[PDB]
Amino acid sequence: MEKSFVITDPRLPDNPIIFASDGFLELTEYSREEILGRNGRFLQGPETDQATVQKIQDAIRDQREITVQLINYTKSGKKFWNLLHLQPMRDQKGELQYFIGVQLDGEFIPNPLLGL
Ligand SMILES: Cc1cc2nc3c(=O)[nH]c(=O)nc-3n(C[C@H](O)[C@H](O)[C@H](O)COP(=O)(O)O)c2cc1C
Ligand SMILES: [Cl-]
Ligand SMILES: [Co+2]
Ligand SMILES: [Mg+2]
Repeated sequence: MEKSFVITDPRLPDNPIIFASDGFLELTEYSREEILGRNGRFLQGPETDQATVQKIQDAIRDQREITVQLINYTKSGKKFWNLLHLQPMRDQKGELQYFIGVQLDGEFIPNPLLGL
């Protein structure tokens, strides 16, 4: 598929998605009109490890890059493992301007090892 990614605007409330790539539409099954303006957490669901979600929340707070592997769900409810790479984007003034999150679909690290 084409690269899956979204770009959020942390200068707006709760880091809304302001751009979603064609690859993200394909991976997630959502239309661009269903995605724009919401927070990336909408892909989570019952099996998502809340401890991983907290690591993401702390990375966003600290404006630090992180990679995690977590369960996400397509529009039709299909589970997928998401190796999610989040990167803060700063402008030439040193100010946070975006986050970008790149999704790679696959159980890259086996779940028995992820669990620790
Ligand atoms: C650019 C960007 C992309 C994100 N993409 C995803 C994603 O693909 N899947 C997901 O589960 N969370 C994704 N998130 C994480 C959530 O948006 C959120 O930061 C996380 O769930 C932690 O915050 P919370 O505890 O308030 O939900 C993304 C966040 C950012 C900033
Ligand atoms: Cl966020
Ligand atoms: Co591809
Ligand atoms: Mg939550």
